[PDB]
Amino acid sequence: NMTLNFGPQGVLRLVLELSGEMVRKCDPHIGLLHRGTEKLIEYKTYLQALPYFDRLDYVSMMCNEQAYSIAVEKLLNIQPPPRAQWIRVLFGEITRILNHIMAVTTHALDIGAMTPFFWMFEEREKMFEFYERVSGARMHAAYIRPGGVHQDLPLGLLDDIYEFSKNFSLRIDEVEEMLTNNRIWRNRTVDIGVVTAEDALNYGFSGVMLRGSGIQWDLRKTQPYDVYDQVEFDVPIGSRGDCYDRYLCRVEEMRQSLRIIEQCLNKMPPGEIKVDDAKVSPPKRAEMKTSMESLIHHFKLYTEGYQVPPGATYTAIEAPKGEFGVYLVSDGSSRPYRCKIKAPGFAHLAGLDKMSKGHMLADVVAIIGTQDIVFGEIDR
Amino acid sequence: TSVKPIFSRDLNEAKRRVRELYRAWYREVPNTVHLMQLDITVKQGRDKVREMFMKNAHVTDPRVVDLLVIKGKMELQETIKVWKQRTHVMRFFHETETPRPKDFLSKFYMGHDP
Amino acid sequence: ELVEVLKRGVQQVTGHGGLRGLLRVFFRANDIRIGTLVGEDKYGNKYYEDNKQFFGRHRWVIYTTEMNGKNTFWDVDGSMVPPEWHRWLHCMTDDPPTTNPPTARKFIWTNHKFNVSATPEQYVPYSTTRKKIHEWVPPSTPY
Amino acid sequence: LHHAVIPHGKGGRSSVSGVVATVFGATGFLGRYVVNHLGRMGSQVIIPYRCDVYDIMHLRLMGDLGQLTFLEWDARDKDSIRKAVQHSNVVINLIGREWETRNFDFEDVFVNIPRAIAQASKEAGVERFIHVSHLNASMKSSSKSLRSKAVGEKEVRSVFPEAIIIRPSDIFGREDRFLNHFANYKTVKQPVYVADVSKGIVNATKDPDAVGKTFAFTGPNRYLLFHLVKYIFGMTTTKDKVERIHISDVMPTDLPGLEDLGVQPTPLELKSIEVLRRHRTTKPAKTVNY
Amino acid sequence: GVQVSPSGEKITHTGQVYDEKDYRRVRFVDRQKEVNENFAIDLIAQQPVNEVEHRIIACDGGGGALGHPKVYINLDKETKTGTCGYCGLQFKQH
Amino acid sequence: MMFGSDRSRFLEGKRAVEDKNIGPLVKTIMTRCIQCTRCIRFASEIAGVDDLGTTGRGNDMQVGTYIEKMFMSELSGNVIDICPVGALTSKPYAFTARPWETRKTESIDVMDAVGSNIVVSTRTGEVMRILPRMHEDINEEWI
Amino acid sequence: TYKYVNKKEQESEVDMKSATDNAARILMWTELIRGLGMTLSYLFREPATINYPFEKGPLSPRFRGEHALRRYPSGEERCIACKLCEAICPAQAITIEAEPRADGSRRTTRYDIDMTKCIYCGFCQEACPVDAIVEGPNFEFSTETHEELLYNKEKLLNNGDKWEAEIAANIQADYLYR
Amino acid sequence: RPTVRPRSDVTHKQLSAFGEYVAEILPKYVQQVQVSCLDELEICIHPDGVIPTLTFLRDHTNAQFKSLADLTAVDVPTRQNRFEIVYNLLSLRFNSRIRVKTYADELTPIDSIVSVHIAANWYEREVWDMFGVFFFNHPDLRRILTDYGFEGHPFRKDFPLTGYVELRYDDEVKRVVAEPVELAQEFRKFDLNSPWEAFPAYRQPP
Amino acid sequence: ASATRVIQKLRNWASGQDLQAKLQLRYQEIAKRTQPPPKLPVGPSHKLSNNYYCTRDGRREVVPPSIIMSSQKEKKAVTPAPPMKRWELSKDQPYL
Amino acid sequence: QLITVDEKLDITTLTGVPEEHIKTRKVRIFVPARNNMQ
Amino acid sequence: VKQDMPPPGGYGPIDYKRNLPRRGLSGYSMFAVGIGALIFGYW
Ligand SMILES: CCCCCCCCCCCCCCCCCC(=O)OC[C@H](COP(=O)([O-])OCC[N+](C)(C)C)OC(=O)CCCCCCCCCCCCCCCCC
Ligand SMILES: CCCCCCCCCCCCCCCCCC(=O)OC[C@H](COP(=O)(O)OCCN)OC(=O)CCCCCCCCCCCCCCCCC
Ligand SMILES: NC(=O)C1=CN([C@@H]2O[C@H](COP(=O)(O)OP(=O)(O)OC[C@H]3O[C@@H](n4cnc5c(N)ncnc54)[C@H](OP(=O)(O)O)[C@@H]3O)[C@@H](O)[C@H]2O)C=CC1
Ligand code: SF4
Ligand code: SF4
Ligand code: SF4
Ligand SMILES: [Zn+2]
Repeated sequence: NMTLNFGPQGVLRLVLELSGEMVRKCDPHIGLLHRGTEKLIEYKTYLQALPYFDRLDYVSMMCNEQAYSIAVEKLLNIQPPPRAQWIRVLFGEITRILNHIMAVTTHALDIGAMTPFFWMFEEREKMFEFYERVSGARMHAAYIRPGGVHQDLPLGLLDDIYEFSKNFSLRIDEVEEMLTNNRIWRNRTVDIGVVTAEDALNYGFSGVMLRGSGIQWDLRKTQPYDVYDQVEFDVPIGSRGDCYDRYLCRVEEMRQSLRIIEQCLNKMPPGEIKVDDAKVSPPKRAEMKTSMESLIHHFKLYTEGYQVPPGATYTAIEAPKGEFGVYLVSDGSSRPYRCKIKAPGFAHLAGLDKMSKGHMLADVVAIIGTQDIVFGEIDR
Repeated sequence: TSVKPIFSRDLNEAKRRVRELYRAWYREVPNTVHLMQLDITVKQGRDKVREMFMKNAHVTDPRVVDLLVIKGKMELQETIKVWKQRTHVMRFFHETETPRPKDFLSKFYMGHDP
Repeated sequence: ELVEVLKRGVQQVTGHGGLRGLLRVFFRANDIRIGTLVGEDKYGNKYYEDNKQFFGRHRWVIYTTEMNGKNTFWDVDGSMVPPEWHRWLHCMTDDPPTTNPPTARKFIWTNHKFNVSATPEQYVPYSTTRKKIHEWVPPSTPY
Repeated sequence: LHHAVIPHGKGGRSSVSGVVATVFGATGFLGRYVVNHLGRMGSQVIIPYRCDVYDIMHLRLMGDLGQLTFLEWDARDKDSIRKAVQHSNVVINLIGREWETRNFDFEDVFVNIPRAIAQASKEAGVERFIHVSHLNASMKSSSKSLRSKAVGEKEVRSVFPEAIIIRPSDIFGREDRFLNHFANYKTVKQPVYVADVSKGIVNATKDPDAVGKTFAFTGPNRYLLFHLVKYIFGMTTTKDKVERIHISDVMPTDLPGLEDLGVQPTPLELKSIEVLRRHRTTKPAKTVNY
Repeated sequence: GVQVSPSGEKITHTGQVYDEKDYRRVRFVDRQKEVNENFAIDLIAQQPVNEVEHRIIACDGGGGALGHPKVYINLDKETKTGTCGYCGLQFKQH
Repeated sequence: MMFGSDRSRFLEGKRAVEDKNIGPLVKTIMTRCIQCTRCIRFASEIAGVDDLGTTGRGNDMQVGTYIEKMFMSELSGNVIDICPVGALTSKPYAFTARPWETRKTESIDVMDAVGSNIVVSTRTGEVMRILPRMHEDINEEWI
Repeated sequence: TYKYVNKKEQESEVDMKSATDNAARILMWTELIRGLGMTLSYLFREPATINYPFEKGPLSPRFRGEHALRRYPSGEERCIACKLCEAICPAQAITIEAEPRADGSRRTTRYDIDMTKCIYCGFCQEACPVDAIVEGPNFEFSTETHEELLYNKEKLLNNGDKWEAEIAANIQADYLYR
Repeated sequence: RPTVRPRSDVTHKQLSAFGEYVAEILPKYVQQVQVSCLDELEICIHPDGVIPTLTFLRDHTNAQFKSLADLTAVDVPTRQNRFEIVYNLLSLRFNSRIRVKTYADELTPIDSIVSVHIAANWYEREVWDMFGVFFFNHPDLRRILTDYGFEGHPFRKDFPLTGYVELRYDDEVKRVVAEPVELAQEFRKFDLNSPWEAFPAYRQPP
Repeated sequence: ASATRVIQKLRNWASGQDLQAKLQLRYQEIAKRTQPPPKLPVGPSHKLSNNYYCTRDGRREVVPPSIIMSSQKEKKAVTPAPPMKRWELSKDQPYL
Repeated sequence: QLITVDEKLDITTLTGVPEEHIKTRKVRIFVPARNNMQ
Repeated sequence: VKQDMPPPGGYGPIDYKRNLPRRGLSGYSMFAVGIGALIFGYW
C-alpha cells in the first residue's frame, strides 16, 4: 500500500501505510530514547535524581523540577516560603514561554517558514542568560529543589526581566503578522488534526489539546499548587479543535505569561528562599563552618540524604505541554521505591493515528508539531 | 495447587498451539534470508529454530507455555514485518564471541569460572 | 546624515596602521572597528572596548601572532585568553586587571598554556596510587 | 611476569589478555582483522603508521579505551622502531606490496625492513616475533616477490631463531585484491579467509608450541582457476600480480597447518556471497586434486 | 620536587612511577606525563609557626567563609606544636 | 538528626584537649570524647587492665592515663568499635575509606581455633578492615 | 477566567463593501505583502551576531564549566578526602582513594573525574566543606581522544593553579548567596 | 506554621464518604479503601473488577471519572502477588482524583480496559514490556520501549541495572553485535540506610 | 540605535510598529555587571528561644493511611467533591 | 474455569536471565549483621 | 543593613495584547487604481 518508514536520519520513526496520497495507518515507534531514568532513580537519593527531570521534556526543565519538588514536599509534609514560591512561578512561566517559542517555530520550520526560528531564538538566548545568572547553567539548572530554591536572585536580574517583558509582546506581534493571517498557514493548519472533546478525554489528552476543543481545564486555575491562586490570567479556549486554534492558544498563553510576570515582579516578597528545616534543606556555609549541628546536617544530607515517610502521591503540574505527573512511592528510606512519570506526548502520539484520518503525508508533519512531541518525556 | 489458567487447559492444547507457531516460523524463515541479505543458509536458520524451541522443552505449566507462545508470536510479528534487522536476527548466532568451554580444565587454566 | 556615515567609515578605515594594519585586522578579525585600548597582556594580545555597541560586541580582543612557539597569525583560539582577561571578556566584571588586579600568589601559572588536544605536550592519564599487592621474590641461590 | 600482564577478565573488550603486541601493517587489509581479534579480548596494541591520520580511524573503535596506541614511523628511519618494539611481548609483521614503487623495492620491503624489525625486537627483549609470507615462497619463482619472501624468512631466522613464519595462500575477504581483482572486468588454488588467518595469528600469539616453526594456512578445498573465475562471474594491471596469479598452490607436506593452532577452515562457498554482492547490478564448484 | 627515576620518569606527589619493566609506559611515548611541580608537603613546611599567648586557639584558614570550619587547638604541650587538620598550619604557646 | 534539633544557640568558645598516645593501633583525638566511660568499663571488666580512668573534674575533665602508658592487650582494638565517636580510631584504617563505600561479607576467623564470626569490608576489590559479628555463643561482639 | 480564539462576537455583514474588501484581499495578495514588509524591516536592522573568538558571549560568576582542585594561600591543598563529592555525584564520576601522608595529614593519593560522566551539576562544590573542588568558568577544553577527558589529581591541580586568579574572584563575588 | 504544610479536613471527609459510597455499591470487587494524610483516595480491588469499577467510575453521574491520568505497575517481590497495578483517574466535573489498585503476578494476567479508556493501548504495552505482565483482549501487545530482540523485563527488582548484554560495532561482520557486559568501572553500591529509626508512626511490631 | 532617520522610517513603515523603543539589542539599559555585595535575610526559625523541633518537625506529623472498608477488619448519594463551578468570560479581552 | 497444576513453579524461561547466570551461581539469604560501630 | 534584591516602589506597566495595525486602503480604491492603470495601458 505504498508503505514507508519516515522520520529518522530526530528520534522519530513513523511507519506509514498510505492509499495513494492519503494516509490510512500511522504506526509510531518508541524507545529510540529510552535510557532507564525510572530505574536509575531507584538507586539514587531524592536529590541525586532531580537532574533527570531537567533532562525530561528538555525545553522547559523547570516545570519539570517543580513537579518533583512539589511531590517530595507533599510527602515530607513541609511547604517552601513565599519568595521561593514566587520565584518558582515566575521561572515556570518563563519556561512556558521558551516551550511555546520552541513549538510554534519548529512547527513553522517543519512546514517551511523558518525566519521566526532565528527571530525568537535570540530571545531564548536572552532567557538562557537568566537561567545562567541564577543557576550557572543555561538549560539544565538544578535550581528548584524540595524545600524551595537553591540560591537567591542576584541584584540585577528583575530589571533585566522587566526590560525583556517590555518587548517580547512586539516580538510575538512581529511573528503573528507573518503567520496567523497568511492564507498558506491557514491552509496548512485549518481543519487539520480535528479531535472532539469526548474522544480527547477518553484518549487521555491534557492542556492545549483539551482547551482547543472548547474544554475548560487548566491545572493552575483548578488544583493550583503554588501561589498561582494569588495572580490573575486568562485561559484561551478554542472552538474547532484544529492546528490553527492550538497555535492561537499557545500564542495567547505566551501573552498571559507576560501578564503573570508583571505581577510576580511587582509582588516579589522578601525573606528566605528554602525552608529553614535543616533536616531537609542544607544550611548556609557560614553556619556549616561555625555550628556543629549545621555541619552534621550538611554531611548527612550530602551522603545519606533526607528520609521520606512512606506513602504515594500523584502530583500534576500544568506544564507547557500539559499535565506532567509523578507517581512517587516511598519507603522510609533515603531513596524512593518507584517513580513513574506521566507525560502528555505519550497519549498524544497514541492519538496521532486517529488525528491523521483523511489526510495527506504533508499534514502529518503538522499534526505532530501541534503536539510538541519531545521524546525524553516519552521514552524516559 | 489449584490455579486460574491462561489460553489453555492442558499441555496438549498448549503443545498444539506450539506446533502451529512452529509451522508459522518454519514456513516464514526463508523469506527473511531473502528480504534481508543474511549470509546463513535456511538449514542453519531452521536448526536454530529447533534449538530455540527445545531450549524450553522441560516446561510443564500450560501458562508458562502460553506465555512463551505469546512472546514467539511477538517476535514473528517483528520479523515478518521488517521491524527487526540483520543485526537483531544475527544476534541469535553469537558470531563474535567464544563460549565458556564446558571443561573443568579449560576453565581452571584461565579463570575462576566455576 | 549619509556623509557623516561615510566619514565615520573612512575614519574606521584609516584608524589602523595604514594599509598594512588594515589588511592584517580585516583578514584575521573580519572587522575594522575602532575602540579604546584598555590594556595589553604579557603574550602580546590587545583588548578593546566600546560601550555604544550592543551587548556582546562592546568588548573584543586581537590575539597575538605568536604564543609559546606557534604561528598564530591565522590559527586562533579563545583558549589563548588568560584567566584575568577571560573574566572581563566574558563580562563577569566591569573592571579589568589594570584597575582591579588579581591576588599575587605563588603556585599560580606565570605562563599560560593553550589547548594541547593533539600537540606532543598534551595530557595522558594514568593511576596515581601505588602498587597494592606486593608479591614474593625468592633468593638467587638454590637450596 | 609483571602484574600488568596477568590476564584478568572474562575475554571481552574491557578485559586484560596479557598480550602487548606491536603490529606493523595494520593500515592494510589483514591488520584490520588482526587488530580486532587482538583488541576484542583486552590486549594492548601499538600501531605504527606512516599514513595520514584519516586512514587509521577505522581502528580506534575496535579496542577498548586506552589499549590502542597509534604512533608514527618511517621504515628508513631507525630509532622510530625502538619506540614501538620496546614495551612489548609480541611483535607482528604484516607488511607487503603487490607492486614496486620508486623508494621501496621488494628487496627492501621483504628483506631489509623485517630484518631491522627483528633486530630491534631482540635488542629490546621481546619474547615473540611473528612474520607472514606466501605459501608459494620459493627462490625458484617467476615472481621476484616470492623470491624476496623466501630470502627474508631466512634473513629473519638469522636474527630471531625462535621466530614464527606463517605462509597462507591467496586470501579472500572484503577489500581484497583477489576476488575483486578477478571480478573487476593447469593451475589449482586453495584460498583462505582473513578471519581464519587472524584467528591463527592471534592464537599463536599465546600458544606455547608455535615458536621456531612454520605454518601453511590453506583452505579446506581446492579449485581450478577456470572453475573459480567462472564461479565468480556466475555469482556476480601488474606483471608480478599476473605472475603470482598464474601459479598453482602447493600442497605442503606434514607442515604444521591451520588446525594445529585450533582454527578451522571456513569454505569460500559461504563468504563469496557476502563478498561479491557488491559487484552485481548458482551451483558450487567441483573441488578437485590435480 | 619532581625527581626522576632510573627509567627517566618524573615522580609524583604520591610516589607513582611505572616500573622500568612496565608496558604501561607506552602511553607516554611521543607524549608527556602530566605532573604537578608544586608539592604541598613542602610549601606548607616553608611556612613559619604562629605564636599565641593563649593555650587554646581557633583556626579557620582566613576568611570566615572561603576557609574551613573553625577548629580549636590546644597548646599545653610545649614539646611540639599544635597543627590544624584542615590547613596544616601549626601554632605555639610562647 | 533523629532526636536532636537542627541549629545551635551556643555562641561561645569551645574547648580543646591534649591528645594522648596509647599504642600503635589506637589513635586518640580526645577533644571528641563525650565522657561515656565505655572504654574504662570494657577495660576494667573484660580485659582486666584497670589502666584507663577519668583524671580531673568538670568540663576540664578528660579520659585516659595520667602518664604515657601504652594500652596493648589481646583485646585492645574493641575500644575502637565501642567508642560511639571517633575519639578512638584505628591507625591502620586511618583515612582509607568511608562506610558507605564498603561492601560487607560475613566470614570467620582462622587465626585461632575458636571461629569468631567476622565481617570483611571491601572496597573496589580490596580488603580494608575487619569487624566482629555478634555470635552470643562464641564471641559476643568481641574479636 | 477564559477567552475565545477563532470565535467572532456575532455574524458579519455580506455588504458589497466587505465582500469587495475580502475579494481585494484575495486577488491583490494583501496579507502576504505585510510579511514581505516584516522581512524587509528585519533586513534593515542590526544583526545580533558576534565574532566568536574575538567577541565572547556574556556569562555570570556562577557559571559551571571545567573543574579545578584548589589550594590555600600557603600552597597546601584543601581536599581532606571526605568523599562527600563522590557520595553526591549523581553520575558516579568521582573516584577517590586516600591515605595518611608522611607528615600525618588527611590527603588523597587518587582523585579522578570522568568528564564523559559528569553532568555538570555543581553538587560537588556545594558539598565540599572547604571549597577545594569547584566547577570553574572554562568551557573551551574539547579534545580529539576520549582519554584526555579522564581527569586526575594532577590535571585538576594544574587547572586550579591555572585558573585561581579567576575562580577566587568569582567565589568572592558569589559566596554571599550560598 | 511556616515550615509545615496546611491540613484541610473537608477533603478527607468528602473522600471517606465517597469511599464508603463506592464500597457499598461494589461490596464485590472491593477491599482496602483508604484515604491518606495528604488527602488522596485509594481503592484496592480484585483483578475481576477492573472493567466493572472503571466503567462505574467513568459513567456514573456522581463520579464522572473520565480522564485516565496514568497507568502504572509496581514490583514488590516479597508478596505472592508481586505486581501491584495502579490506575490514576481524574474527574473534571468535581475537580477530583482517585487511585484504583489491583494485584497480579507472573502467569496471572489482568483484563485490558481499552474498551473503557483508549489511552491504555500504550500504557499496557509498556507494562508488559517493563514488568512482564500480560493483558487479555489487547489488540496489539508488543515491545514499545525496549529493543526488538530484548529478552527480559528490566523494571523489575531482580533485573540488574546495567543489564546482561552490551552492543558494539565489529568490522569483521560489519554490524552492531551484542555481547556480555564488561564494564571498566563497576557501579558502586552505597549502603546508606541508617540504623536508627526515623518514623515511629510506622514502627512494625516484632 | 546607529541608523539614519530614513532607514528608521523605512523599517517602521514596512513593519507597522515603532522599533526604536522596543528593540531587541541591549544598549546600556541593562543591569551593571559587578553589582555590590548583598546581605541576605535569615529564616523565621533563627530564634534563640521557643524554637523546639518537636513543634515544627512536619515529617513526623505524618500518619499512615486512614483505612476504610477493610475486608478483614438510607444515606444520600454524595460526590467526591462539590461539582466544579464554571468560569467567567474575561473583562479585559474576551475575544482574540 | 479453574485448573489444577501442582507441579513446582518455575519462571526461568520468562525471566530472560541466561544459563551461566542461572545455574553457575550461589545465592545467600540472611539478615545483615549489626555494625558493631553503631 | 539588609539587601536581597526586591523591586522598588513599582515597575512600569506592560503591554501583553496585540497591536497589529489596520493598514492599506479600501478594495474599491485598489480596484479603481488597478483598472485605471489598465485602461491607460490599453489606450
Ligand atoms: C538590499 C536592498 C534591497 C532593496 C529592496 C527594495 C524592494 C522595494 C519593493 C517595494 C517594497 C514593498 C514591500 C511591502 C511594504 C509593506 C506594504 C504594507 O504594509 O501594506 C500592505 C497593505 C496591508 O493591507 P491590510 O491587510 O493590513 O488591510 C487592508 C485589507 N483590505 C485591503 C482587505 C481592506 O495591503 C495593501 O495595501 C497592498 C497594496 C499593494 C497591492 C497591489 C500588489 C498586487 C498587484 C501587483 C501589480 C504588479 C506588480 C507591481 C510591482 C512591480 C515591480 C515589482
Ligand atoms: C477593464 C476592466 C476589466 C479588465 C479585466 C481585468 C480586471 C482585473 C482582474 C483582477 C485580476 C486579479 C489578479 C489576478 C491574479 C489573482 C490570482 C488569485 O487571486 O489567486 C488566489 C489564491 C488564493 O485563493 P484562495 O485559496 O481561494 O483564497 C483563500 C480563501 N479564503 O492566491 C494564491 O494562492 C497566490 C499564491 C501567492 C504565493 C506567492 C506570493 C508572492 C508574491 C510576491 C509579489 C509578486 C508581485 C507581482 C510581481 C510582478 C512581477 C514583475
Ligand atoms: N592476500 C594475499 O594474497 C597474501 C598476502 N600475504 C601477506 O599478507 C600481508 C598483508 O596483506 P595486505 O593486508 O593485503 O597488505 P596491505 O597492502 O593490505 O597493507 C599492508 C600494509 O603494508 C604497509 N606497507 C607496504 N609497503 C610499505 C612501505 N614501503 N613502507 C611502509 N609501510 C608499508 C602499508 O601501510 P600503509 O597502508 O600505511 O602504507 C599497509 O597497511 C602481506 O605482508 C603479504 O605478504 C601472504 C600470503 C597471501
Ligand atoms: S568510649 Fe570513647 S567517648 Fe566513651 S569515654 Fe571512652 S574515649 Fe570517651
Ligand atoms: S558537577 Fe559533575 S562531578 Fe560535580 S557532582 Fe555534578 S556530576 Fe558530579
Ligand atoms: S568534598 Fe571536597 S574535601 Fe571532601 S573529598 Fe570531595 S573534594 Fe575532597
Ligand atoms: Zn586551619
